[PDB]
Amino acid sequence: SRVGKKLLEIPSDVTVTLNDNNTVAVKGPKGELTRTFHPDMEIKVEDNVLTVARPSDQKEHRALHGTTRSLLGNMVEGVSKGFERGLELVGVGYRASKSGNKLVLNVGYSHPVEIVPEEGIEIEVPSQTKVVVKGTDKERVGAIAANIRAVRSPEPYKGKGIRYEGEVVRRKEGK
Amino acid sequence: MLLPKRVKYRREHRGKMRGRAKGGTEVHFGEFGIQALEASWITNRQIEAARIAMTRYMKRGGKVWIKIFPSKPYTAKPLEVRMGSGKGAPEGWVAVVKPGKVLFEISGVSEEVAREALRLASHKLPIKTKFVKREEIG
Amino acid sequence: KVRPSVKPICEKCKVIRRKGKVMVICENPKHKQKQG
Amino acid sequence: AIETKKVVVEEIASKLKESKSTIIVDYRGLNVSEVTELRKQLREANVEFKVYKNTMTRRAVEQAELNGLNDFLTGPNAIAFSTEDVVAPAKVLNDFAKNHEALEIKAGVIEGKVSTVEEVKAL
RNA sequence: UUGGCACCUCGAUGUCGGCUCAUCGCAUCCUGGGGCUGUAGUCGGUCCCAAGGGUUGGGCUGUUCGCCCAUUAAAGCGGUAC
RNA sequence: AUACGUUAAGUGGAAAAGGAUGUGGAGUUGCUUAGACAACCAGGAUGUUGGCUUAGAAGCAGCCACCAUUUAAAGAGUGCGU
RNA sequence: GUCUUGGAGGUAGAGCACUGAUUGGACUAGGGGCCCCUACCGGGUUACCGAAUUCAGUCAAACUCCGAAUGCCAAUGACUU
Ligand SMILES: [Mg+2]
Ligand SMILES: [Mg+2]
Ligand SMILES: [Mg+2]
Ligand SMILES: [Mg+2]
Ligand SMILES: [Mg+2]
Ligand SMILES: [Mg+2]
Ligand SMILES: [Mg+2]
Ligand SMILES: [Mg+2]
Ligand SMILES: [Mg+2]
Ligand SMILES: [Zn+2]
Repeated sequence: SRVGKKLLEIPSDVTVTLNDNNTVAVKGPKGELTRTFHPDMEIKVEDNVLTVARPSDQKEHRALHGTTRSLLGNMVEGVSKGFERGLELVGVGYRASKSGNKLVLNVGYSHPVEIVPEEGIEIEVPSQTKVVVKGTDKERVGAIAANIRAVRSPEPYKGKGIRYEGEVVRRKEGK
Repeated sequence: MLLPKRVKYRREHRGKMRGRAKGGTEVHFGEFGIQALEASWITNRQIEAARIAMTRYMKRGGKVWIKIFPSKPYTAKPLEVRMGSGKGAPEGWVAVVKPGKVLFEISGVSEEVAREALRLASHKLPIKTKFVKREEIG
Repeated sequence: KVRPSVKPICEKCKVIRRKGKVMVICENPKHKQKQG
Repeated sequence: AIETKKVVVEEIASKLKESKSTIIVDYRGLNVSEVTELRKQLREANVEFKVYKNTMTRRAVEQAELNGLNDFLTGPNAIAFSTEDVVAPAKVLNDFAKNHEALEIKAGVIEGKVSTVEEVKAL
């Protein structure tokens, strides 16, 4: 069918304030988000009514009319409750640990490795072999999790290193 | 290897190759066939190569019909020699093909399998082709 | 894997365009190929 | 949509004879479980359990031109057809009890069908 | 490269090897970064980006070629009137 | 300058076999509110792995045209496989 | 020079009537090979070679039953030079 036509509701706590130049922001029970959008692309909001008005049908218009809606849904969802993603740490003795606000890890490397986050993204190590990112912006926590995972990608012959919270990895064999 | 059993002359002009084909532009010995689109020569061995490939791909249920046949010979001088003093020696055999000709015809298998076989044979010929099937109205 | 003639191999390969180039991605990494 | 009318009027003759009928939840149904249920039919009521499963709710809303104005809450919902062509479910009610209380496919949304205007509390 | 043609030069455009001095291309020999692997690891194979710098001493032959000895991270291929 | 179309590559301002959900026209044509294609919930067997050979080959050692019934479909196996 | 009219000639193209080349069917005594038994008869085949012959289908600078446009040679009139 078409994603640029699904209407977005607005929970009571969500107080979105439309502003000119498509510079709309949002306020909710977990903080603040804001993004400016394409100028000609039309957006108007009524209570629980997100009118993604599309101009004349073109290529770029057919693209933005969906992308803007998707991002708006993501934004309201985040400011409602935010997102997160776990990180598996398989290892054979690898293990992580918190420190102050930053995060350190001890993979088989010859020295500790550390990662520090920015604001709005809290890292948490519930178990010393499991990590969970957490924050409001979906793409931002995605980026942080990607940075972390990029330290030690999983290994084919034996699942080893960081790993997204549940995903199939290929598996060859040596002899 | 196709070649005549005896010829009148052994050396012979090359001649021009303009204009559409005289005749033989309609498949009538089968169901499908490839039709040329631009003039060229077809070497004695290109034909048999395409034929062997095509007949191997098929499950031998169908049959083939090599329409054209190399008759004109063409010469070539020895290597590293100046120009003049006698035409060269006959070398091989070709067959001119003006656009509109129908080179191969197949009959005895399904449509799509013949289409696949003909496509596979096309990649061995120096020209561009087109898949055409039997005119039902004649 | 790079070549001027890219086309699917398995049944679940796919064809896309990135930065004006033609690409093919699939699960089996051996199928991954890019034109030019 | 040629034979849609055909079968939606054909089911009239098969629905008008009996008094009671019955419905079954559609999904979460193993076809090993479906064939076990079919063989259970073959020993109890051969094919009388309507295993016709190629129908859109229009089937029942156009079979409802006479009576049975209840599929509106079952049509747009999991549906596995059946009927009780023989006398009132003094037997097939407990049959269905033992065949869907914990068996091949769940009971779930099942409410049976119309004997009279009623839907539930059959015996 | 081996050739084909004979457009300039016959009131003169002096050959091949070596020495001194170099410079450019990249279709990369080394070092830098990667994909796939019939990549366990250490070695590899193949392909992609990359021209910054580096890229040997002898024996035998007039020799370029070539073979051999001993090393090196490596002992690159070509143009500039070979 | 006027009017109507096309291209997003600096094509314009260099080349082919071949490859491609680029894009504009012209068509041909199937399915479809009796509801299409997605996506999500379901399932995908019975003398039946049947007369099978290599340990089950119980899905593909590979011979049966490894068929016919229970229906709603199940190919007694699409592929992954094992 | 142009308009009108009359000629000679076998190119482009076409075609298979002649001469060569050539594809696929029909049909073959003559059987070649298998054989039945063939020592020899006679017979299925002949995988015919089935030769022609026939049915369709493609080619030609030194093939032609056909055959232009142009060009060439004249005429008697006209209009220009
Ligand atoms: Mg003809
Ligand atoms: Mg290839
Ligand atoms: Mg001088
Ligand atoms: Mg390069
Ligand atoms: Mg020199
Ligand atoms: Mg030179
Ligand atoms: Mg350009
Ligand atoms: Mg001619
Ligand atoms: Mg002639
Ligand atoms: Zn693939």
